[PDB]
Amino acid sequence: YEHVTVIPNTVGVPYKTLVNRPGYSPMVLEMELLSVTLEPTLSLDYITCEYKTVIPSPYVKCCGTAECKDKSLPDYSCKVFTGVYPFMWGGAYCFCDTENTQLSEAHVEKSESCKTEFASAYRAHTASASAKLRVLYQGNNVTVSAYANGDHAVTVKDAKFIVGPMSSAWTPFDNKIVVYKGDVYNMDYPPFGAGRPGQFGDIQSRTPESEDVYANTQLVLQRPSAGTVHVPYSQAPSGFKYWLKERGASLQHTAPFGCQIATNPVRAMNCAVGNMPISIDIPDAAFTRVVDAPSLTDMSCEVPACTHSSDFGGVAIIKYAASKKGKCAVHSMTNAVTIREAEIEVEGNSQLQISFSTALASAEFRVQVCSTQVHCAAECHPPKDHIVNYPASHTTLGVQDISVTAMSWVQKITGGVGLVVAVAALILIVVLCVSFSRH
Amino acid sequence: YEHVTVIPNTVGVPYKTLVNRPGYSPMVLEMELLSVTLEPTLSLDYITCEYKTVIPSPYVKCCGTAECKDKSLPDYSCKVFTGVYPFMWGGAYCFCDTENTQLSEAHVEKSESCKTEFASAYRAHTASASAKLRVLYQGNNVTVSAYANGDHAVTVKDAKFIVGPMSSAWTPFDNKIVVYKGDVYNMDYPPFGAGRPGQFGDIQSRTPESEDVYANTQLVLQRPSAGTVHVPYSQAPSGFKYWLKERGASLQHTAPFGCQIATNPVRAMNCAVGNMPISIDIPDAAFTRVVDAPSLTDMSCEVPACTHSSDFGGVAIIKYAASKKGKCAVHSMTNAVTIREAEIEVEGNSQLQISFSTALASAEFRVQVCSTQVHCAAECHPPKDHIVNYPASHTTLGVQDISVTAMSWVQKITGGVGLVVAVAALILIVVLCVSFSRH
Amino acid sequence: TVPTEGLEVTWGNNEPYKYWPQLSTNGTAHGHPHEIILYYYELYPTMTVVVV
Ligand SMILES: CCCCCCCC/C=C/CCCCCCCC(=O)OC[C@H](COP(=O)(O)OCC[N+](C)(C)C)OC(=O)CCCCCCC/C=C/CCCCCCCC
Ligand SMILES: CCCCCCCC/C=C/CCCCCCCC(=O)OC[C@H](COP(=O)(O)OCC[N+](C)(C)C)OC(=O)CCCCCCC/C=C/CCCCCCCC
Repeated sequence: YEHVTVIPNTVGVPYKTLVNRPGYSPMVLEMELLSVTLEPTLSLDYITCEYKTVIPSPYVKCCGTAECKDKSLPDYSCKVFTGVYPFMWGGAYCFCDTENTQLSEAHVEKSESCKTEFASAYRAHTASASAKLRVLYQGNNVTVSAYANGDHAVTVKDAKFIVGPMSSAWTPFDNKIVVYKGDVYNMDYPPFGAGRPGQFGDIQSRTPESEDVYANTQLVLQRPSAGTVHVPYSQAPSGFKYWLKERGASLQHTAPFGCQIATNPVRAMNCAVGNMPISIDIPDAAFTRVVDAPSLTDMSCEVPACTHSSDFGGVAIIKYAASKKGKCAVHSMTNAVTIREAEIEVEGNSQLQISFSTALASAEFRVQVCSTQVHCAAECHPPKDHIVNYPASHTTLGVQDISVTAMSWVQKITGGVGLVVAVAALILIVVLCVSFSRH
Repeated sequence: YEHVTVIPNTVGVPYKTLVNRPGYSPMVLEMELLSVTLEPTLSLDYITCEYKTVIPSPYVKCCGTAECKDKSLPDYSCKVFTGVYPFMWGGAYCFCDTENTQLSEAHVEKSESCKTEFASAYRAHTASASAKLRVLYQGNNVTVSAYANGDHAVTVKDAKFIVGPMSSAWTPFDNKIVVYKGDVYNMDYPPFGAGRPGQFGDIQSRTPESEDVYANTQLVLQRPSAGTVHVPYSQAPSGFKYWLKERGASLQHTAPFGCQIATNPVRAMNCAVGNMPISIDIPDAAFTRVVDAPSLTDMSCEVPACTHSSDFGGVAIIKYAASKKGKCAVHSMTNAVTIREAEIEVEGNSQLQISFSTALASAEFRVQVCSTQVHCAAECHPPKDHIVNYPASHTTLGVQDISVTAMSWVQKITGGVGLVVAVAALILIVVLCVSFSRH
Repeated sequence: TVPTEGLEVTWGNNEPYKYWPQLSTNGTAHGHPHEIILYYYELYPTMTVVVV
C-alpha cells in the first residue's frame, strides 16, 4: 500500500503520520529526521598558497658592466646596479674601486607548504540532497538512509521508502566558495590570472601539484646598501598570510536556518528550510485486519492537570472497555495537540494514561483510540520557565481562529451589537415600508 | 589599451575588429574562433550492465521433501517441486517413483565480464565553457587558449586576452543523460532502485566495482520437465542488451546548432549559438604613432568586378599617393562588406587591390586605408552556384540598407504619390480658407 | 534576545548552546477580560493589539 506524506524538514522532532487503509486498523508512523545533508557539486578553480621569492646569489663583475638576461619565470625581475664596491670578510671583493656592476635577479615560485597549507576556491553548482531517517516501523526503531532528490527508493523490512525532493532549493553556499581546512567562506575571489597584490589570490595555481604559477606581487629590486653583497627587494607580502588573519567567521557560524557545515566533502547538515515529502510503500502484511484489532466502548476522558508548555506538559486519563486484548494505536485528531504515545496495551475494565503537548489555553481535541474517538477538554496553564533548550514539541502557534473558551465574551459582545443593529434595521425598514404606503 | 569587442560564436569564420586609439595609428585585429567546448559537471547516478543468472545445481531430495531457505541475494527466488522422477545417463536417480522433491534456487549478479560493456547514467548541472582562439597580431598568427566563463586571463606577446563569458547558456544536454562509450543520449532513466524488468535499468549498480546490485528482472522458476534434472525459469531478457539495439541516434547526430559531441570527458564542441565577448588588453609598445604612420592623399577607388558569392567575389582597385612606405591597416566601416586583408604595404604614388565579400545587390561602402576614407560604389551580379560547402563570409541585415541603387523606382513612386497628395491637401486648404471667410 | 526562531550561542571552544522561548506569561486566559487580553498581549503583542 503506497502512502505519501509530507513532514517539515526539522531534525530531531518526532513527527506522526496516519495511514488509514480501509478494511485495516489505522497505522501510525513515528518518523524522525536524524540528519539531512546537502552537498554541492564542486569545480575547483585554483589553489592559492603562500609564495616564496627565489633569489640566487648576486653576480658582481670585478670590471665592466654585466648584461641583464631574460626568463619566463612567473614574476621574474632582473636589474643591474653599477658603481658597487662589495666588501667580504677578508677584504674588498672587487679589484678596482669602481666600475663594478652587480647583477641582481629574483623570481617567485610556490612554497613547499603549498602541499599542506592552501586554500581551495570552488564553485557550488547544485546540491545533491541526502537524508537519514528513523521510523518506528511496526513499533520498533529502524533507520533508513537514502538520497533526497526524489530517486533512490530504499527498502527495509520489506517496506519501501522514497523521500524528497526537498520543497526548498535553498542552499547555504553561493556560486563561489573557498575552503581553508574545515571552514568554508562565500567570497568572490579574483578571476584566475588577474590576482591583485596583497589581497587574496596574489599567487594562483590550478592544482597543488601543477607547475604553472601566476603571481602578481610587484617584486621590485633595490640597490645594494653601501658595500654589501645582499640582494634587497620590495615585494607585497603574502595575500594568504593576510587573509588567514583577516578571515572572519566562516559559514559554520554565520549560515542561517541553524545550518551546520562540514568538509570532505563540503556539506550542509540539518538545515531547517522547507518540508520533506516522504512516500512509503507499506506492504499488506504490515497492516492488521480491522476485525483482529480490538474495539473500545464506554470511553470517558479526564485531564487531572495541564500546562501548555513545550515538552508534553499535559496528561489525560481515559477509561475503556476493550473487548479483546491487543495493540490499540492511539492518535490525535487535532493538529494543535500532539499526543506523545503511538500505541498502548488495553484490556479489562480500567483506565489508561497519556501525555500530550499543546499551545492552546483551553484543551479541546479528539483522541483516535483504535477507531473509536473520544472528546477531551481541560484548561491549560502557562509555564513557569521563560526559555528552554529544545524546540517546541507541539505543532505551532495557534492560529487566530483558535482562542480560549471564555472567548464567550467575544460572542456576547458581538451578539449584543448584532442585536442592536438588527432592531435598528427592522425599525428602519418598517418605517420605510409604512412611508412607502403613503399616497 | 583595453579594447572590448564582441564576435559571433561561429567557429572558423574570421572576424575583423577595429582597435582605434588617438595619437596612434588605428590597429585592426583578425581573429577566428578555432574551437569552443562546453564541459558539463557530471554526478554519476548508477552503472547498468547486463545481468547474469546464477543457477546452482538443483537439490533433488530422494525419498523426502526439502524446504525453502531464505537469503538476501539481489533477486533471490526459490521453489520446491514435488512428484519429480529425474533420470541420469545410467538410470533413474531417486530410488522411489514418488515422494521425490527438487529444490530449485537462483539469483542474479552483475556480469563480471561487464567491466567494459556498461552504460553509465549521469546528471549534468552546468558547463564550464573553454575556447581556443586564433588572433592575427601585427602580421603574425598567434594561438590563444582560455576558459570562456570570463574568469580566465591569459597572455602572449605581452598582450592580455580575456574571453567570455558565453552570451547564451544553452547546452545540448538535458539534466539526465547516459553515455555509452562514444555515444551520449538524453534520456530520463528510471530512478535508482526502482527499475522495471525488460527495460533499460532493470539492473542498477552505483559504480562498476560496487557490490550492491538492484535487479528487477522478475525471475520465476518453473516446473522441471518429466524425468530431467534441468532448472527451467522465466526471466525478462536484459534491458541493456535490448537498449543496445534500440538506442536511436546519439547526440552528435541529433543535437541542434550543428553541435559536435565527444566523451571522456563529455563535451559539446563548436556550438553555433550566441556571441563571444572577447576583451583584449594590449600594450602600448604594439601601437604606432599617427605621425609615424604614412599619410595617403588622392585616393580613388574603382571596382572592375563584383559578385555576392560568399567567397570574396569582388575586387577593388584603389589608386593613391603616399608620403612614406609603411603598413596601412585597411578596414571597412560599412558593416555589410567584409574585406579580407587587414594591412598592406604602401609606397609613393601607386595602386592597390583588395578582395571584399558582400551580399549587397549594389556594393556601396567606404574603405579606411590608413586614416583617410575612400568611397566605393559598384554593381553586383548574383553568383551562378546554388550551393557551397562553407558558411557565408559576410553578414545579412535589415532591408533598408540592402535595397539596390535601382531602388529609385521606390523614390519615384513615393514622391509622385506624395506630390499628388500634397496638391490635394493644398487645394482642400485653399477651399477651406475661402469657405472660412465667406461666413 | 531569544526570538521564536531560537538562538544559538557559541562560547569559546565549547559546543554551541541553543535556547528557545516558552509561552510564559503573568496573565490568565480564563479570568476577567482584562486578564485574558493581558495574557494574549504577553503572548502575541502585535497580533493582539491589531485584533482588539
Ligand atoms: C470584554 C472584552 C473581552 C474580549 C477578549 C478579547 C480577546 C483578544 C484576543 C484574540 C486572540 C488574538 C491572538 C491570536 C494570535 C495567534 C497568532 C496568529 O494568529 O498567527 C498564526 C499564523 C502565524 O503567523 P505568520 O506570520 O507566520 O502567518 C502569516 C504569514 N505571512 C506573514 C507571510 C502572511 O498566522 C497565520 O497563518 C494566519 C493566516 C490568516 C488566517 C485567517 C483567519 C481565518 C478567519 C478569517 C475571518 C473569517 C471569519 C470566520 C468566522 C466563522 C464563524 C462561523
Ligand atoms: C517597382 C518597385 C520595385 C522595388 C521592389 C523592392 C523590393 C522590396 C524588398 C524588400 C527586400 C527585403 C530584404 C531584407 C530581408 C532581410 C531581413 C532579415 O534579415 O530577416 C530574415 C529572417 C531570417 O528568417 P528566419 O528563419 O531566421 O526567422 C524565422 C524563424 N522561424 C523559421 C523559426 C520562424 O526572417 C525573419 O525572421 C523575418 C521575421 C519578421 C518578418 C515579418 C515583418 C513583419 C512586418 C509587419 C509590418 C506591419 C504593417 C505596418 C502597418 C501599420 C499601419 C501604418
